[PDB]
Amino acid sequence: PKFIAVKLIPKGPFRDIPRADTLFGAIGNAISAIHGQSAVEELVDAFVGGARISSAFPYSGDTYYLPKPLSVEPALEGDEEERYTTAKRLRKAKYLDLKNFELALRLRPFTIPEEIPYARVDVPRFWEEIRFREKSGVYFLYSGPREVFDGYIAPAMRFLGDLFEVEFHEMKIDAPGSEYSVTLSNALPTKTPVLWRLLRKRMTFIAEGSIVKNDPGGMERLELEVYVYGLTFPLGVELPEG
Amino acid sequence: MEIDELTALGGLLHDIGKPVQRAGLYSGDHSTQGARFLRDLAENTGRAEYELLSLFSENDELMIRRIKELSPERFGLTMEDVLNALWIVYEADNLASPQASRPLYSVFNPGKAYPWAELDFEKELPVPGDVFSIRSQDYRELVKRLWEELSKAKLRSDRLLPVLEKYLTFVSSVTSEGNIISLYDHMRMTSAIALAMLRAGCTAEDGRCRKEKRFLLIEGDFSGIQDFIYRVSTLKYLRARSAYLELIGWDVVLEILSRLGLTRANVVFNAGGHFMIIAQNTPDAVKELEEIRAKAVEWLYREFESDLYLAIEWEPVSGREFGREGNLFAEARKRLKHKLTVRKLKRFGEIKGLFENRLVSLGGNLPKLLGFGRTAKNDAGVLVEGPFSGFVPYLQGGRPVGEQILVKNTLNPGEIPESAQFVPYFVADYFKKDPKGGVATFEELSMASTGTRRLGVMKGDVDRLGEFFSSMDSPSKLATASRFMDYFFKGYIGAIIEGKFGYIIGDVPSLRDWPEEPDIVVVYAGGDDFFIVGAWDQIFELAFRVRRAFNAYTGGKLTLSVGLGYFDERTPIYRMADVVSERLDTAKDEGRNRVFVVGRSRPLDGKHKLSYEWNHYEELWRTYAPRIYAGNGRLKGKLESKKGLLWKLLEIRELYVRDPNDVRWAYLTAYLLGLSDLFPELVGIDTKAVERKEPQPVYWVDGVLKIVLMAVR
Ligand code: NI
Repeated sequence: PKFIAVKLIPKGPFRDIPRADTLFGAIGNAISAIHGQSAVEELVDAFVGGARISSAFPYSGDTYYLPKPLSVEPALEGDEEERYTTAKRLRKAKYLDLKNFELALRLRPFTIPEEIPYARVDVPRFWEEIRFREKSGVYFLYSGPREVFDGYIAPAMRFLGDLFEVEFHEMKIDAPGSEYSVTLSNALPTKTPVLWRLLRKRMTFIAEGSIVKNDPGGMERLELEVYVYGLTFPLGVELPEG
Repeated sequence: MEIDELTALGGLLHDIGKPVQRAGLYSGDHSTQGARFLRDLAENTGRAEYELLSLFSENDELMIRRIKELSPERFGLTMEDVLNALWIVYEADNLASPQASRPLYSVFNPGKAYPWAELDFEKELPVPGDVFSIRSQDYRELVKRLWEELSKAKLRSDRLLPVLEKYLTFVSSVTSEGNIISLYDHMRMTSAIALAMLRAGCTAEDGRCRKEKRFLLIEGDFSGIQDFIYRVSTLKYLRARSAYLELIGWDVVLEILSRLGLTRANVVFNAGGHFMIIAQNTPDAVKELEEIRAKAVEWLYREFESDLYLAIEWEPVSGREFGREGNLFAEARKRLKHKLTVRKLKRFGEIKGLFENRLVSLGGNLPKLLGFGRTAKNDAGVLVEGPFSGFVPYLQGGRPVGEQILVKNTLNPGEIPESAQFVPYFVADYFKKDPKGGVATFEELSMASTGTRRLGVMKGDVDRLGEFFSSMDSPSKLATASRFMDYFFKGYIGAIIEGKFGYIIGDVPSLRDWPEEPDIVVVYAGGDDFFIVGAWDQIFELAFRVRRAFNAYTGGKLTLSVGLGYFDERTPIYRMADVVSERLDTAKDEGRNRVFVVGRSRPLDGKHKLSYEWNHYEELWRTYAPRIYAGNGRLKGKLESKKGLLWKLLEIRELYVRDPNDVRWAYLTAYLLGLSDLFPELVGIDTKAVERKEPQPVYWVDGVLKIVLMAVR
């Protein structure tokens, strides 16, 4: 499918890589600040009604990275002392570039990014930041109607901008047709998923790169009225027999 | 007696005829000579049941009469029973799997072999070496200690394994050349595979229980082990979390043993949060294994959320697949591995409710206890609970409480009740004690460090160990590799830290004289994966000590990779652990067999590695350290007042990092020390390195210089 990728060109160093649940959380707080609830209720209804945002991922120049789909982990074997080493470095790999990502979906042979454009420095006094290489920031994707991006997300991202700046482009991902899909957002599942890594936050999310069979995800409303983004960002993925 | 306990002891002594043949006591084949040993022994102390196990060394005419001769009624067994017990234990000896002097050939290096000595972690480090023909005198002194122990052993599997292990561990199961299997391992693996066929129901088969899938390979792996030990909120707490993950492990292993009617012999290995079990393929077993898996996952979810998991998968297996044809064993472990990697990708899938001070006293009471009792959960003095049973600490004066008694760091049952199942467990628990009886803390360890007060943190790993374990043909091979592997960490690391094996280790990089009570604290060692902390210079030295001994202990045929870090005493653990973990898998990534020694500037041309090949670093410390470092925190008298040079070199080397092809660095060094006769090796342009596209000698100096400078502040 083809997507609008909100690139965050970073005017200074970040504190985290923001997954979709906190991106949505900031987009909501910004809309609340600019417009108020009337829009936030329609921002939610737009998402429930079909629209989606992915987690945040690293980019570098014209190289967009994506989460390695966990579907490749059990299919790796599909030399002795060459199979051991690489197959562990594929199991360790968190991100792939778009070329290898599109190959990973079709369980074809694919390689790993040797260099990653971010670095977790933990400065002592302590916390940590994330230092971006040159023309290297973070992006996230948005699928859904244009009227709602021009309307709600783009103004909220601009407004959030005023630690970074915002440009965006079209972006195609060739994903095979399949009953199974990879979320590019951390999700709150409704069925029990296929393959996954749990993610603790207090909510148990399914991690970016987990595998689902027609799980839309879902949003959860609670009183502390704040909505928590747990929707899937599904892309067609092929599975091995297992 | 019952048919269950009899077959277990059956398989366990089938081949106790081998130690007595080679001693030359009763001058028959080991089959005959092993029967005369037990029937002999039964008569003495007058324990009738040994004369019943004697049949296991030996058209079945005489056998039925030699069994009829013995009252099967006197014990509680049928005759037609004991005939299966013999054929089962006969077949298992095939499934497990020449001169009367050939020693045990090391699993690590089948070209080397062990000197006949008995297992003792205190005494000496086993080193595969030169083949020495074993005397028949030595076997006779062994068999006499064997004799005296089995005299007092309470004839359950639990008391018998510890003496068979003590004595027959460094003994060739078969005396051909390049024979890898230890006797004790081949004994226990038959005692396992035999008992497996019994519970599998099958009988009077002479290939039903051989070409039919009547076995289960069980494997449990913990996932999130580091997420569960590290990532806290102090040192006392951290070891307390390590210890506790050990107990949870046993509690699930012991439960699986208990509820399938198996024995500790069926535990192929259990260390590093990994256990394997051989068992039956009955539908009751698979039911019981899903129950145990289910109840254990939940208990892990309620108590720790998703932090720590337990992936228990098993595979059905035929006798064929217990060894070689056309490899079928390592192939069938490979399909179980697969099943695990999928389950670890399905964390707490076994919980459909998912998608909708004791340990402080376990770190303070630590230095007075012998083990723990495994009672019910609701029981007095229960300190901590696992997913099945409560663990009551067992103090020196105290009385052991429970169905199983886990005893730490002995094979000698000692003063516990006859009716207590005996479960020995070992653990590398070395720690510096404070002036207060409690273990040393991160500031205490950081303060005893030579020069700069930093805390050394070292994280290690055995290289391509999954490959090695996957190379073993048979259960008995796998049993020996795993047992010996685990014993290096759980047994010998305690010693290496104390200073033992000084000869076998020898000259290593060091900054002070080794202390009598070293400022080191093991956090979690055991099979493959170890994590040690202490005074930074003591941790720096320990790193090479452990690597040498391990090189000795192995054929020089297995390698470590170690990640080292020196941090401020007030650094949070998860951050320290996070760094060395990163430095460690840098070491693994730049080829293997390397140590990450210090932080290092480098050109990013894809030609300069941060880690050192061990011998490369060891060769470098030899060359450069004596020229500049006096020892015990002082600098060579000559440089004392010329110390500024060492920084100016580090400054020089940095101008090489900026451009590795520019020659300017060799210009500069020559003026810098022009005494001149120090560092000849860096003033020149190495053209060997230009050919081999290798770095210039200057690129490596920092890994020695920066350490020396850390020790002289
Ligand atoms: Ni035999």
